[PDB]
This record gives sequence, C-alpha cells and structure tokens, in this order.
Amino acid sequence: SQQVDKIKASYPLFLDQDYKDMLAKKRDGFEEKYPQDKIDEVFQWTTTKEYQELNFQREALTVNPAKACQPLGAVLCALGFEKTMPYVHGSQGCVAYFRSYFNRHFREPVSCVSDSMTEDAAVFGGQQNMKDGLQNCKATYKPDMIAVSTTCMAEVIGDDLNAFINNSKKEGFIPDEFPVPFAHTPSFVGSHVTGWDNMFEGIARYFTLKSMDDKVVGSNKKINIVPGFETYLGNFRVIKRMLSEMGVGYSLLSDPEEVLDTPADGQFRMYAGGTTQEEMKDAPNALNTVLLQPWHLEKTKKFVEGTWKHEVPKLNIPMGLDWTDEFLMKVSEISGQPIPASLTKERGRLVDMMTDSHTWLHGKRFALWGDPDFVMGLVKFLLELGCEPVHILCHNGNKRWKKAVDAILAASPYGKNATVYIGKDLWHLRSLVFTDKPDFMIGNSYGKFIQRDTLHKGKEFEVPLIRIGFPIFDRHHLHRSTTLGYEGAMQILTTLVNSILERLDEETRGMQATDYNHDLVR
Amino acid sequence: AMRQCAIYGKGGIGKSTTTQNLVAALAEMGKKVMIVGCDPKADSTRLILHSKAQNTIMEMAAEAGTVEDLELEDVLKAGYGGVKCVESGGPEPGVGCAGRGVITAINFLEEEGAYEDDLDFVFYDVLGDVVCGGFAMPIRENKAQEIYIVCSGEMMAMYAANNISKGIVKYANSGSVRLGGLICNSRNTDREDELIIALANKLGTQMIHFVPRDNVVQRAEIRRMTVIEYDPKAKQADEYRALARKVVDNKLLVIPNPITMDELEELLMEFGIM
Amino acid sequence: AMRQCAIYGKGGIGKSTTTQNLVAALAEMGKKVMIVGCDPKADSTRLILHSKAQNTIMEMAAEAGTVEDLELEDVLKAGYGGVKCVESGGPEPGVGCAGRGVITAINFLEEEGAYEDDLDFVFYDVLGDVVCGGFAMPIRENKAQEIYIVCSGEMMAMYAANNISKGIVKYANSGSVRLGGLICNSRNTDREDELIIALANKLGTQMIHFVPRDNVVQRAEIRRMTVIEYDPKAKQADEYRALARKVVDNKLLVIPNPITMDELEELLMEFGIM
Amino acid sequence: MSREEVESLIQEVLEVYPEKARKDRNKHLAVNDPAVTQSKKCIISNKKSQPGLMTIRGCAYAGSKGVVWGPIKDMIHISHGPVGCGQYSRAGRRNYYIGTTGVNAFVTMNFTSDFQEKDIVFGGDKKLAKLIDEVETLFPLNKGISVQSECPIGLIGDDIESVSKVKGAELSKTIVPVRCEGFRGVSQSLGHHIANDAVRDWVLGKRDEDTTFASTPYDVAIIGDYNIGGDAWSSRILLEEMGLRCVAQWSGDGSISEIELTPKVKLNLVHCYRSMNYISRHMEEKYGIPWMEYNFFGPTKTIESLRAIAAKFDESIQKKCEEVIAKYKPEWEAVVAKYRPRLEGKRVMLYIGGLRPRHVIGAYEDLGMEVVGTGYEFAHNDDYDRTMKEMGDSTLLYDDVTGYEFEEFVKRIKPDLIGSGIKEKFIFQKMGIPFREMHSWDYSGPYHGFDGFAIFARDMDMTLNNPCWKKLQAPWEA
Ligand SMILES: Nc1ncnc2c1ncn2[C@@H]1O[C@H](COP(=O)(O)OP(=O)(O)O)[C@@H](O)[C@H]1O
Ligand SMILES: Nc1ncnc2c1ncn2[C@@H]1O[C@H](COP(=O)(O)OP(=O)(O)O)[C@@H](O)[C@H]1O
Ligand code: CFM
Ligand code: CLF
Ligand code: SF4
Ligand code: ALF
Ligand code: ALF
Ligand SMILES: [Ca+2]
Ligand SMILES: [Mg+2]
Ligand SMILES: [Mg+2]
Repeated sequence: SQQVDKIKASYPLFLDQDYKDMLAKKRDGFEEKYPQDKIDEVFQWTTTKEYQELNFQREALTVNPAKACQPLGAVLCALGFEKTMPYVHGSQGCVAYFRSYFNRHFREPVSCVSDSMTEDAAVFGGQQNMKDGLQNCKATYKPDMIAVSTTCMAEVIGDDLNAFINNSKKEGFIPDEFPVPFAHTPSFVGSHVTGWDNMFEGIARYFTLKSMDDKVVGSNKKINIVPGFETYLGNFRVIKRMLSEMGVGYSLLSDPEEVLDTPADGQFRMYAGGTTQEEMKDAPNALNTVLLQPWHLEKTKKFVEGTWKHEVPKLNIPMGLDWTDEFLMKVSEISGQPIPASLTKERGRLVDMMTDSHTWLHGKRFALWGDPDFVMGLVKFLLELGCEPVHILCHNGNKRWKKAVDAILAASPYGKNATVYIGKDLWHLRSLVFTDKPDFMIGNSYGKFIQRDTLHKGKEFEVPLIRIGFPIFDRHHLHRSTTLGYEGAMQILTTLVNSILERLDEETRGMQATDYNHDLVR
Repeated sequence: AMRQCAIYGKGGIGKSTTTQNLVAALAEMGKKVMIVGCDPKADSTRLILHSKAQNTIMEMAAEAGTVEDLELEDVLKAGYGGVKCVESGGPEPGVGCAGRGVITAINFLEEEGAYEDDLDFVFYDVLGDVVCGGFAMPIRENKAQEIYIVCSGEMMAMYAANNISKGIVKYANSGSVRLGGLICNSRNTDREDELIIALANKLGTQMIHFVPRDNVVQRAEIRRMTVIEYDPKAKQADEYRALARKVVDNKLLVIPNPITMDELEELLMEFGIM
Repeated sequence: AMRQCAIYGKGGIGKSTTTQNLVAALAEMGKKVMIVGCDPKADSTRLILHSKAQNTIMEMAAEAGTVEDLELEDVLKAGYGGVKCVESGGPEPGVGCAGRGVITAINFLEEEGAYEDDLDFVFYDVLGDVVCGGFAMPIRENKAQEIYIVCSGEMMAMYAANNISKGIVKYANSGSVRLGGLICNSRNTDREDELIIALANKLGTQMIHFVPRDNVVQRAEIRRMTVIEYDPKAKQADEYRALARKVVDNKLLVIPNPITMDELEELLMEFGIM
Repeated sequence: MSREEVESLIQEVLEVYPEKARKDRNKHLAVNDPAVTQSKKCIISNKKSQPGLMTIRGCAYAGSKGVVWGPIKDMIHISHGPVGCGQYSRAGRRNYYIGTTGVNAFVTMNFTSDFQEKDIVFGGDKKLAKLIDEVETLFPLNKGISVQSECPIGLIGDDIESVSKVKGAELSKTIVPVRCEGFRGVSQSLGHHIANDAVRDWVLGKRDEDTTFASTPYDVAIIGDYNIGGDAWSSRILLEEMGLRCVAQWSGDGSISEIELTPKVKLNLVHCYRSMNYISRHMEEKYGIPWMEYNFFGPTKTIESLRAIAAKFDESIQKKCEEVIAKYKPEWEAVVAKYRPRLEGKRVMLYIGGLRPRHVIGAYEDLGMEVVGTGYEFAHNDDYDRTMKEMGDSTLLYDDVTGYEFEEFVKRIKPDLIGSGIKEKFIFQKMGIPFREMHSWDYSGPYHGFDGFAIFARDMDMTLNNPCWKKLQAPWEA
C-alpha cells in the first residue's frame, strides 16, 4: 500500500509488514536456504585468520577485482584529443560497457564507437568492419580524427589494425590524409592504465615518427605534460594553473577536462577543447616532457626518450608535500622560471593545515587501494601526515613498483607496520580489514561492500570507507575534486580529518553513555 | 552401427587424399559414409564431389546472416558412391580464426542433426596443425570415438604423431575417444615400416596399414577423383580396399602413451639407420 | 644489409628442413643469420642446434610470470655456423591458442632488439596452416620484406601455394612485403618442374630453385644436422648452396597474382598429364 | 504529427549515411500503423548493427550473465575470461535480492578467472578446474556454479562443458557452462536464448523423478521478472493476495531450488516475453505447463492482467481477484488525481531493450501522457507485432537506433520527456530535455503493480516539472 502524500520507494516500502510476511513465506516455502545459524557460523568463519590463509592461497580464482581492462584506458586517452572519436575494433558489447562505466563516474556523455564484429567476422577477420566502420563514423559523427584500439577478440585472432586501416584508405573508404592512429590494447595484459599508455604512444607515433627531421629540442620553449589515466577533473586544472602561475609555457598532451565537463545550456556538444593535432606534431620541439604518472607510462617514456630525444625527468606523481615541491623545482630548472611567491604561499598554507590537524591524524591506520601512481602518492602523503598506512593494495601493480613503495615506506618510521600487496583483490583486502583492523579504508565505491561486511560483525568492527579514487558511483560530483599539488593535498587532508571527526562524533552521540566526549570544539 | 572417426597427422602427410580414397572403398563395400572437412581450405571432398566444394558452412552462414539461418540442404552434398560431404570452411590464410570456424561448423551440424540415423561412418578430416582447441572439436565428448594418425618414416612426421598423441590424452581421459592406430602413408624413406611399427609399439597402438607411395594417386587427383574410381584395377586401388577392411574390423582402441624427445631420438637412431 | 624473409607453404612440404639447410649454406658463405621459429612445435631449429630446443619464448614466459620478465639470453641460442635460433613455442595440439603466442613472441623479439644491427638475414619459419592473423605476424609492416613459398608438383601443394598467395595480397598492398618466388621441393611427381614453373608464371613470380628429393636429407636429419654439416660433399649439399645464392642475389619481388580454382584445374590438366 | 511529416523526417535523417548504411538503416525506421498485424512489412529487426554508428546494444554475455543468470541468489557466477566484462557488469543492474552477501548470496559480487596471456596461449581449462576448487573452499554455502564464457573462451575452444561435468560429478554440485561469448549473435538477445538453453540442459530436469513436493491447484511461477528495484516483489504480493502461490520467480530474488521446482506449477506467468519465451515454450511441450504473458505496468494493465490470470482458475480465485482490485482502487485513483493534472498531454519518446518499449505505454497513458515514439535495442519481429497495437497511429518506431538518429529525431519531435538508458541520459539533459532512466528506474523504487505506479507517477512528475529545466539559458543571452 501507498499514501499518496508520502510515497515510499523500495527502501522504506519493503519494510512494511505485508512485504515482510510475504518474503518470509517465499524463503521458507521454496528457497531451501541454509538455517540462519549456519549462515552466521560461516560468516564468522570468513572473518578469521584461518580463512585468511585459505584466501591468500588462491591461484585461479579472483574475487571482486580492483582493475579494468586495457581498452577502457585507450578510450579515455582518445577523448583527450580535439574532435577525436574513440574507435574500438572488435565486439560492441565492450563499448557499451566502457561508455556506461564512464557515464556513471563522470555523469557526462561519453562518445565511443565500435565496428561490431560478430561471429562471421571473428572467423573471416574484421577488415570489412574496419572499412565500413571508419567510413560510417567519419560521415556520421564528423570527427577530425579516429583513434583505434582493440577488444580481446580482435587481439586473439591477431587482426592487423595497421594493414586494415592502410587498405581502408587505399580503397577510398576514408581520405588518405585523415588521421587514424591506432594501438593494440589486449584485455588479457596489464590493466586499463596500460591501455592509456598504449593508446597515447600510438597517437604520438602517428604524428611524430615519420617527421623528426625538422625537429629541434627546446625550440618551442614549452614543456609537454602527459597526465596518464586520470579521472579527477581538478587534476588537469591544477596542473595548468600551477604552470601558468609560473609563467611556464606548457603543452598538455591528452586533455579531456572539457569534453568531460561541458555546460548544460540547451545544446549537446559531442566534442570540446582537447589536445590539438598541431600540438602533438610540435611536441618534439618542446624543452622536455614530464610524465605525471610514470608507473603506467613506461611505453610512452621509451618512445619519448628514443625518438624525441627528451631527457624525461625521474619524477614521482606530484601528490603530497615533498613530491609537489620536487615537481615544481624540476619544472623551474627545465624552464628557467623561478617558483613564484604565489605558489610559495600556497605551500605554506598546506603546511599550516597539516600542523592544525596533526593531532587528529596521528597514528590513524589506513587500508587503501587504487592504481600504482595514485596509491603511492597517497602512501607518501599519508606518511607525511603522520598516519599509518597498514594495508596497501594495488591489484594491477608489479614487482618493481612494489620495491619502490617499500623504499618509501622504509624511509619513514610511520611505515613500520605497512605491507604492500600486488596481484590481490578486494576479497583479500576484506580479510585484512578483519584480522588486522585499520581505522578507515581509502578506495573506490567497491569498498562500500567491505564496510557493509565489517559492520555486520559489529559496530566496533566497522571500517568506514573514504571515497578517493576511481570509479566513484555512489556519491555525486566527486570527480570534480583534486588530488594533485598543494590544492589536492589540501582537499585530501580536509577529507581525512573530517572523516575522522565524523566517526568520532558518531561514536560519542549516545546520551548519558558516550556523549561525555561529544565536544563542540575539536 | 554409426562409427565416427577423426583423421589427424603431420601436415601434408596425405590424410585428406587417403581419407577420400579410403571412403571410396567403403562406399564400394556398400557402406553409407559422410566426410566432414575441418580445414579452412575446403579441399577434403574434392575427389568425392569431383570439384572444389563452394558451399562451406561458414561461407554459407555469412550469406544467410547467421548460422542460425543456415539449413543443411544448402551445405550438404552427395558425391561418388553416394558419399555425403560437408566443409567447415574458414578464412583465407593470414586472417580470421579458422579454429572458431570449425567450432561453429561442428556445432551447427550437431544441432541440425546432420549425423543422421542410417549413416555407417562419419569421418572428420582435420588439418595437420592442431594449433588450438577448435581443431580438437571432433574428439570432444559424443563425437569421434576412434582416431587414426597418418604418418610416415620421416623424423618430423613421427614427431608430429607423438605430439598429436600428447594432445589426445586429455580428450581420451575426459571422454571415450581412443587411438585406433597409425596409418603409414609411405614416402620412401629407409626402413620406413620398421620405424612406424617401432613408434606404434611405443605409443601402445598399431600400424593399421602401409599405403605405398604411388603416382597413380596423383594422376587420379589431377582428374578430380579417387584411385578406386579412376582405375579400379590399379594395384594402389587394392591398397585402399585393404585399408578399408582393416578399419572396418579394427578392435584395438587405446589411450596414447606419448614418449619423450630423447626416447624418440633414440628410436630413430636404432630403426632409422641403414 | 639485414634482410628479413618469411617461409610459407603447404603443410609438411619441407619448409623447416629446407630453411635450416639453406641457412647452413648461408653461414658457410660467412653470413650472419637468425632463424625465428613460428610454429607451436619448436622444431624449426633442431638441425642447427643439434637438439630440440626447450627454451621457447612462450614456455619461458609462462615460467617467469610474464614475457616482460623474460630476457633474450634465456631464449636466444647460437648453433652451427654461429647461426642464431629462437622458438616462439606454444601449446600441445588441441588446446590454447598458438596464434596469439606467435604475436607475443614476435613483439618480444622486436622490443628486446633481438633483430640486431649486424645480422645479414632473419628467416621466419612459419607453420603450413596459416589459419589466422597470428601466423601472418611475420609479414606485417617493418618485418619480413620478402616471402618464399615452398611447394611441389602435387595438386594439393600448388593449391595451398595459390591459396597462401591470396592471403599475402592484403599485407603486400598495405605494406612493402613482396613474394620473392617459389621454391620447388620436389616430391617425384610427373612433369613436376613444368607444373611449378607454370604456376609461378601465372602468379607473376619465379621458381627460384628446384630442390631434389634425396634421402640424404633424412639421414642427416636422423643425426640432428643439416646436409651441409652431415656430408659437405653430398650432391644435395650443393643443391642448397645453389639455393642460398639464388636467394642472396634475388631481385624479383612482386605482389602475388592469385588465380581461380578453375584456372588451377586447367593448369593441372595441361602440365600435369604425361 | 501526420505520417507524411514523419516519413520525411526519417528520410532527412538518413541523408548523412554512406549508401550501404543508408539502405540498411532505412529498414529499421518506420511510422506505426494500428492495423498491421505483421510488422515485417513495416520494420526489420534482430539484424547486425552497422559498424561505427555508435549503437546502444550490448553483447550475448550481458544477455546471459547480466540479465538471466546473475540474478540467481545462491549460485556463484564466474565470468570466465579476461577481467573486464565482469568488472563493468558488477552490480550495474539493480536485480534485488534478500540474502547475506558473501556467504549464502553472491549477486553483487564479481567472480572471475582473470585471464592473462598464458591462459589464452595455453588454454584455461586447468585454471577453471582449480578455480572451481577454490570456490568450494571459500564459499561452502554456494548452491551451484555457472561459468559465463567471455569472448576469448569462444575462440580458443576451451572445453568448459567437460570441466563442468567432471568437477560437477566430483563435488556433487550443479555446474552450468554457458557459451555466451560476446561476439555470438548481434545483441543481448542471443545471450537470453543461450542462457535459457543452459537452464533447460543443466538445471530444469533435476527433479523430474521427484514427487516429494506438495503442490496445489493454485501454483504459478513468475518468469521473466528480474526484480528491478523490487518490481517482482511488488508483483508477487498481488498474485498471492488473490490466492495464488508463487512457487518461483525467474532470476529476480530467484534461487536455484525454485528454478528446479518450476516444472511442478500449474501456470507460468511470463512478464518478459523476449528473454524467457524459450524456456516457457520448452516447459509447455515437455511438462504440459501452459504460459501466458501479463503486464503489471500501471493500473489499467495490472487490473486487466489480474482478471485474465484469475480466469485461468476457479471462482474462488476470481472472487479474490475482485477483492484485490477493490482494495487498491482508492490508492491508484488518488495517484492519478494528483499526478495526472501535472502530466496531462505531455509527450514521451522511449528507447529500451526488448520489453519495456511497449510495456510501459499504458502506465504513461494512465497519467494522460502520450508516447510519440518508441523503439528497441534488440527486439524480434514478434515483439514489433505486439507493439503496433499499443502505439498510437502515425507514431515513430525505431529498431537499434544510432546515436545520431536518436538525437536528430528528438530535435524535430521535441518531446516533453525521454525514457531510455544511461548512455543517453546525459546527452538529452544537456539539450534541456527531461530524462528518466527506464532500465534502472534511475535508482528509484519499484514501478510494477499498484505500489510501483505511485512511485512511477511521482518520478515522472518530479523530473518533468522540475524547475531546473527553465534555467538552461543564461539571462544575458536571448
Ligand atoms: N600414397 C600417395 N601416393 C602419391 N601421392 C600421395 C599419396 N598420399 C598423398 N599424396 C599426395 O600428397 C599431397 C598431399 O595430400 P593431402 O591429402 O592434401 O594431405 P593432407 O590431408 O595431410 O594435406 C596430394 O597432392 C597427393 O598427391
Ligand atoms: N629435399 C628433401 N629430400 C628428402 N626429404 C626431405 C626433403 N625436404 C624435406 N624432407 C623430409 O620431409 C619431412 C618434413 O619436412 P619439414 O621440414 O618438417 O617441412 P614443414 O616445415 O613444411 O613441415 C622431413 O622429416 C624430411 O625427412
Ligand atoms: S535492456 Fe527488458 S528485454 Fe531484458 S537489462 Fe531492458 S527492456 Fe535488458 S525486461 Fe529486462 S530487466 Fe532489463 S532494462 Fe526483458 S530482461 S535484456 Mo536493461
Ligand atoms: S563483447 Fe561482451 S563485454 Fe566485450 S569482451 Fe566480449 S563478452 Fe566481454 Fe571484456 S575483457 Fe575488456 S570488456 Fe571487451 S576487451 Fe575483453
Ligand atoms: S591459434 Fe586457433 S584459436 Fe587462436 S586465433 Fe588462431 S585459429 Fe583462432
Ligand atoms: F597440409 Al594439411 F591438412 F592440408 F595438414
Ligand atoms: F606440418 Al608443418 F610446417 F611443420 F606445415
Ligand atoms: Ca553532467
Ligand atoms: Mg587436408
Ligand atoms: Mg615446419
């Protein structure tokens, strides 16, 4: 039943007695479910160390992974170029998934195309699909460029992207000079970030490899910046802002901030801003190239150093205090520009916030996961704050990265109880937050299910989730935030401390029980 | 009744030629046979249809939209001796996935009940490079029950035979498929027969028959026909007749016992010199 | 300098054996060569390494975790005449996907810079059934610049040769790969030499050389070596020395001109009989 | 208005496509007409999507694992292949269930083989076998396992059925191999079919010889309701209120045991014809169980369905059916009295999967709104035959519409509201057109039955008459 004045959606609604009675009869009559005692018993069991060992012995089963496949990253990278249409050679089911995955995080439109290879195309190859596909896309969506990546199907059967594109041109399906960069993006190799790296290197090669003759390093007096897979709009903006504030000439290669944040003014814009073709062709003339997230821009680096001859600095992602400082000093050394009073003040303000909030952050244990560069940045910042990262999980991390994170952890007394796990998933992390409870965990929306599980064991065992990372589907507009630079550090810091204070207020809200510590001033 | 067999072996060893010539003999004995070609090149039924088959399952499915719109009559043809032919079909060399082509072809035939009730034999003629799961489709559960590996006294051909045997063990343990024996399609090497018999014994099977190398096979091939139809009186024609009976009466069906590379090198040294 | 070549052709037509013998000749001439085996069976380097190599890229990568943790030294070995040998590797027959393994193997060689600066030649030895894109990896852009198709007067072998020629066109039109010619590895058929020459002319290429069928090849093979090493004075040894020179001095590189099945039947009837 | 203008609009739109695509797409756009009983003379459907035109269609995997199998509570569904398919489809469909996630229920979780390069090159059947053993250890309360094939599994020919049979016998468990390789078919549709067949082949017959189940003359089964936002539960309460006993719900809050008990029911009530007609037709020819399509979207349809259903039984059920209708009458009448005046005359354009494009029209009309355009992502022609009667004359119909087409159609038709999926939502909102997700209900309560109609009405009004739609244009820009 419903009261027209106070209509109930599923949550309140199914708590009405008639619905409870019904679900009870459904359960007992036909579900043949295990007794509640057995369920609780098994639940408890899944929270012990005995279960944890069995859990960590897994060799074939992955449960609740913290990573996506390559093409997802290739698409995001392509969206960063002006009037470019991400084109994924292979099955259409993929593209439907890449779009909705991004639609949900950015809550924005995401344009991506597929050449819908079906059964017979998997058998005879996907060249026709490429010829008709490139022609149809160009005519219909009028892009100025089509960036081609692949689905696993096309990768297994070894569809030759280069040969298909070249023949599509030779046969008149698209103009000879129309830019069609491409990249092989194996869903069974690496993760989404590797896709971003491959797609970018493929785009840089297309506009640069065959025309290096006239290029001179440093001639355009700019600094190229490669963001890598980034899903925080504020990160693109803060980098542009800091460089311009230093009066430093820069070229951001792959800039999707505009297409991922168009205005709702009565008009739909499929394309907006983005890195221009001229900027990419001119990139070799820059003074140097900076890679914002080195741990997943490995292929790009190799190309930029070998072909462009730029001495890519060994810099960590500019997160936290020390790495942002290092980033600025390097940029200053490469461009000759001094660090302005402006940025010096901003740095001092962050330090102020750190000092003002250090007593609440000290000793707080955290479990966290995400992509390589992001996670390392958080670890580094966490340590500077006097926090204790205890479980560091990076599903798509590798041995070298782990070695580097361990070095950052050993250089700090606060990294004494931290462990770095690679190739582990959220079900592994679930075990860790039960057997070795942290105060909070930092990760994407997938961690909500972990907070749900911990609370089920009891309020005192609950581990609240702090939403930072990708993807974030259960909160609105967090993709507008910033995690890079002093600005990003200020946002992360405010979030951590207030999360801590929130939980403290929740635990002491009980009247004549715990409210003796429900202070107005914290 | 109804026996399903699958033919494997070294590339170009002569399994399609032998298969068609053996089937012609089988039809001559009054048996009802159907051969299923499982090679991108649709050349496993040329000698029976007296022509290169053009209505392959894959190519026909592509035109009809989906394999779900395909109908047996369109791809099933009859030839010499009433022998029925079907070709999986596949991509030209260097593109596509021929393995998926066979997976889809066999599944189509299974659902269309092509493997009708009154057939006496069904032969799956597989290419020589079983480089994937799709080409093992013929020996999955409820398919071919016996496998014949064609080979010769050549070192490489014997290696491929032992290699294919390792691959068979999986399907033989999970199902009921068994190796029925080795067919030596002579290539005039030294002590050829001794080599094959030696390998056979090692694997735990038998050398079903020894098919002499005869240019008559080629002459009949040029004309688009088996020896049996080209020259019934030909000495080679009787070779296939003998093979046919050996196959019809064969009762030795085993699970291959693969040998190591060193055992094979050793085997060659002993029975291959002189 | 530095010429990359790919060998293709009918299954079991003799490409792995001819290549190794041709290469042994090349090294005799003082040329530096690398042979890249692109066949699941890692058998394209036995006559040069005097043993079946076991350190295949794919198997080595499976052990080291990923191909990214692999290193040239572990899979690249030098053999007779200083010839360098690498094997793609793959699964046992009937499972997995050997095509993808080749794609991965080739890229690893590319990224590890195996194709060193002072090599004179690199030969990709490809299996006989190019059933997918993976096996065309050798002839994609910036790889093999010349292709040699090995065949014989046998109807099925010439059909495979023409069929492969069709698959080459996509790659030749999009890149710089060209057909360098047909190598006739004789199998004693009638008017064999005329047959191959006619087909070559039709395709628009040439019959580079005619290797005779000689059991000495088998005796050398049994002892795990090429004829050039086994018996330098052998008449067959000189046949390979002549093949080597024809290859080194070859300047005819064209785009295959595929013929229809009917044209092929008509060609067999004209130059095949008598 | 006027099919003349609509047909012209269709032609104008097709002007941008290259010849080949133009000719093909033309067969998928049409102007409805109430009398044609055979839609193959008006529109063609269930065909391949033209390459590069940005369609909204999914794959067979989404159709198998995403809609049919994933809903099942106490079974573990393994996305066999590279990590990815499984990650993107994790908890993306709101098929609601009651259970203790991670111990006796696993709907919201993503189990996968996470294929790496060596798994593709060397095969993954051994990995699948080991994976099944790990699942049995860590999740002892699972009542069955299914393995949903992703693209690569279909190409390399892994022998999943063999592993399913072997491990199945060893562990004494139901292990269902599903060959839903993405590239099969042309949409989510073939995945439904493959899924139904797997149920039939590996699960449905389990209790053919068992007779310990105590049945009644009133046993029914609801099939084709995935309990989106609780849709199935708010439907179930109505059926049981009029005296029926729902022995099973197919895949929404469904368990494997109720699936196994379906062959014992007296009548199969099918909501989603597109995805479940296959198994409904099989249960009729094998068990003699009749089936009938129903519609619980809006009061007119719900009341019509309750009466048609009740007619299949005796008088006691028909009496209870009228009692159920009398009970809710005041409630839905109150809903219309309040929301119809706010929605009256507003025009809507829809584009969904294979059922709702046609099924929700009545509820819209119950609020006085008119559906000016409708279409499906992957419907067959038997779906379009059922659609022409529901749509008004001279209305627009589109099959597997492209991004460009949909956008251009909306610009000219200028509907007051659009009901589609998440991939369209943000485009139209930018254009200033109220949009409502007709798949996930935009995370809102149920829309089925009488209780859902009230939430349906409140949602349509909340969005359509929101004040933001007036602010799109900056004051300083006429
Ligand atoms: N016993 C034989 N005598 C003469 N030629 C033979 C014999 N067996 C096979 N051949 C020849 O060898 C070629 C390859 O045979 P084919 O059936 O294609 O083998 P595969 O099925 O292994 O490819 C054919 O052209 C045929 O002339
Ligand atoms: N010129 C030749 N004379 C005699 N036998 C040969 C000759 N060339 C090849 N062979 C034989 O043919 C067998 C298979 O050839 P192989 O090199 O494996 O070719 P492919 O690589 O096409 O399979 C070898 O074991 C060898 O005995
Ligand atoms: S797009 Fe239903 S045939 Fe299927 S997930 Fe939605 S209009 Fe599906 S009603 Fe259903 S619960 Fe659906 S909303 Fe048939 S199940 S493949 Mo996307
Ligand atoms: S059509 Fe459908 S969703 Fe696509 S792959 Fe195939 S079953 Fe799966 Fe999977 S991992 Fe990523 S998302 Fe694709 S590239 Fe492969
Ligand atoms: S090796 Fe087999 S499964 Fe792999 S792409 Fe080639 S034909 Fe297909
Ligand atoms: F060379 Al084949 F079958 F024709 F192995
Ligand atoms: F059988 Al092969 F090259 F070894 F064709
Ligand atoms: Ca938005
Ligand atoms: Mg053959
Ligand atoms: Mg070989």
